[PDB]
Amino acid sequence: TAPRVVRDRDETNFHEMLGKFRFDLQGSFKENGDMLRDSLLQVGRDLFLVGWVKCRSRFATGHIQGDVHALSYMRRYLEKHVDESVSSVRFYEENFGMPLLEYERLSAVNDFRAPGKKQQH
Amino acid sequence: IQQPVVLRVDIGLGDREPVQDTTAFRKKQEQSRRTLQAALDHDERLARYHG
Amino acid sequence: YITSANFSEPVELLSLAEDLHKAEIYTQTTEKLEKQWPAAGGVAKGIQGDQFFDVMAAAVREDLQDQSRPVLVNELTDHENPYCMKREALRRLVLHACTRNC
Amino acid sequence: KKKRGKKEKVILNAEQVATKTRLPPIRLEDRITPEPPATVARNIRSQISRAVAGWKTKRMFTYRNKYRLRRLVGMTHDIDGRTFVTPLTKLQHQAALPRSPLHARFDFPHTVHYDVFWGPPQVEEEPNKSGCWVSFRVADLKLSDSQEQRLLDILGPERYDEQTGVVCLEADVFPQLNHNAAYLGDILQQLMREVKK
Amino acid sequence: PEAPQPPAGLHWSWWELYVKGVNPEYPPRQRMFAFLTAQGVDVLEMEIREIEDVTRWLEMSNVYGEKFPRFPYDVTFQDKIEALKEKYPL
Amino acid sequence: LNPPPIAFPSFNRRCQKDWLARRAFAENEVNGRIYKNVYQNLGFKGPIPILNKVGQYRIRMRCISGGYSRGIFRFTRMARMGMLQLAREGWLKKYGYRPGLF
Amino acid sequence: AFRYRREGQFTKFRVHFDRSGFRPYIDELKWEIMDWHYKRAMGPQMKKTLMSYQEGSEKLQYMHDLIALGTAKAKFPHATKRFFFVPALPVTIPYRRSSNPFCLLSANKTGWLQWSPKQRVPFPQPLGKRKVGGTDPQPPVFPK
RNA sequence: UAUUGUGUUAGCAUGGUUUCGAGAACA
Repeated sequence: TAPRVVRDRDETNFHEMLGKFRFDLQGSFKENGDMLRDSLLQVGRDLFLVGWVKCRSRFATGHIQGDVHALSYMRRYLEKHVDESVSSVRFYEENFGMPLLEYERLSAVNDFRAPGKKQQH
Repeated sequence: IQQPVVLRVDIGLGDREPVQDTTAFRKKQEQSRRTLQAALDHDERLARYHG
Repeated sequence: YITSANFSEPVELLSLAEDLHKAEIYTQTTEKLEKQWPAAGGVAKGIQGDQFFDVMAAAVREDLQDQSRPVLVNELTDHENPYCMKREALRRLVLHACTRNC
Repeated sequence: KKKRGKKEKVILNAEQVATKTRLPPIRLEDRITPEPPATVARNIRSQISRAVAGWKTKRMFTYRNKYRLRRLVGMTHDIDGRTFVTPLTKLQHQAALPRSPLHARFDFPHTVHYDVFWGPPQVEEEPNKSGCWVSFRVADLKLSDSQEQRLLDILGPERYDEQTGVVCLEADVFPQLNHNAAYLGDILQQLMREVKK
Repeated sequence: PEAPQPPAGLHWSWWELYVKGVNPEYPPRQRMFAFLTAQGVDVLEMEIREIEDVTRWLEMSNVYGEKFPRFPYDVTFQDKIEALKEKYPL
Repeated sequence: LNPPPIAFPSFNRRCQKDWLARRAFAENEVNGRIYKNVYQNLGFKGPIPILNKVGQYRIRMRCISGGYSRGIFRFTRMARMGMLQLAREGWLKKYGYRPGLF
Repeated sequence: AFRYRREGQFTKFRVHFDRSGFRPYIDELKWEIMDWHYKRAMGPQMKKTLMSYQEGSEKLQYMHDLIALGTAKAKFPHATKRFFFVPALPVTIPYRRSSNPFCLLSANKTGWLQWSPKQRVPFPQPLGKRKVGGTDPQPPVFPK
């Protein structure tokens, strides 16, 4: 687990680093956010996403991790290239350069609560 | 200072009619085989590399 | 890298002058030969006629192309189709150091 | 706990002399070789004599009755060296072949169709890729009234379409494409020889 | 060290290496090549399934000794050698 | 821990015995038709004891990544666990396998 | 009535395996899965042996050319590189010599193919946290 | 184109993969 202090430069290692994404969406969505979740999953597979994501009617956040260069494209896609209406984009934290990764597969957390408890809640 | 090859010889042509499979070619093969065995005799980090 | 035949620099030198540079020479030679050695008509019609001056001219072109086929160093398949030789030449160079992501 | 209690070798008496001295009986592993023609005939003679000895079954007499039926209608090889000519070889001898590409063999339109498989290098060959058939229209082919009827009778109504009026002849009795293709061209010429009579 | 491979057309033939037993390094096959070659049989043009079948008998009759040539239908080991020779003359 | 290496099955005496009968039947397949032809011509029905040990029906389905002789299909040639491991390792995608549909 | 959504229903439950356009897939995978392990175990090993003796590696190749062709066609002076050895492995898949001019292996005149020293897109991509079988030489250990 | 033993005590209370039975997923 050698840090970037060993010899990363602009020759060949400039595109050999990992990190975490930074995004926090907020605003109303069509139906219950089904369109946004489906669109994000298809694009995420092409970029070989590892982290997870959360989608809902209003709340939309998550933690996405991957390559330093791969995540750069997603920043522009999820800021202007949005078919739905977006109010504003927030940020929580970011970090570039880290040995190995935490997650292994891309998945979206969905509300699988039973319908019986929905009325009580 | 830096050019390894003076020029190119890319000319469209076939080849000669005779085949290099005469008795002279076969006889020369035995001579080129003795040097291989003689070199392998002087064992220097080469005997195991080939075998 | 004690030896001079295994460094990163020499590998690139032989990957351009023998893979792409040699492929272009064969490509132009094949096209040039067809211009100076035409046929009576369509290639399909020439086989159904069994006429002279067509079987002879075609045979000469086959030997000329075979003798004008450079031997690739990096590639050992030794493809005979000029279209495939150029297509595969770029794939080897692109996969060496061209890409920057998965 | 179980399936572990061993037993001593009780086979030690001097009376058991004929043991561990010869190879065991024929094993299934040695059956790879084929049976010679001398042994196959021997079993037929041994079994035929046992059945007639009195070993009869309820389902044995019924089989004989069916065989006797084919004798009356005349579908048996029963007669109250030879060197014959096979039908395939006979057709080869009688065949007018063309003398070079510029000579027309047939004198009527005909279409030849065949399926050719192309793709990446497959480890195994794809079957059902050796079909060859020929089609021709009876209306275009000029023939007499008697000759026209015989053409459809030999091939039957299955190989004839009443809507358009075309006859399709399919031949596929060989695995190879080249072998099958040549076979179709031989039978086609023979058909016309008998039709015109 | 290693023998050459002068095939027809190309310059490499894996079939001759396997039958000779030089590449596989199989002692049972190496001794089999010198035996069939002396008998006068075209081993170079034999099927893959038949070469191994004959080689199995040579090793089986060697370790246990030449004392169990038994075969189904009362067949001797010499009959197979003679039969194969006719189909593969020299 | 470490899922099995699906390319090389473990040892199994029963599994090897099934393949042994296949070779015996193939060589004796010609003799099987001769026995039926002689009886048909003579018009007599009789048994063929020699076909018991070299019969086609002696062989049955078996699992290649296994050794059980039940629960094997002609399409997959694998047991319940054999297909699950093969499909979950990412090997059937190239062969048109979409698990999305039920 | 959904026509496109119900496509292929007829040839799913009312068709025989031998009377359909579907081709088998087990035959191809038989020779494909086995070859993957061969290149993995023998891949690094072949490269290690080639790089074991850095200098004096071209002497053996130069002498060999004097016996096959006699005259060294690729001869060059001392101030020029001879060649670069590429670690290659033999072909084990019994491919058929098809007549496809656009094929990548039909025109193969040798029994050796190049091996990629580095790959960024592993073919055996897992669908989860499961690992690839036969990729753990060292035995495991338990806390005990 | 076959080739590195054991279809045997010992899995709920130390087990890797899979799964039945009960419970949960909200700001």
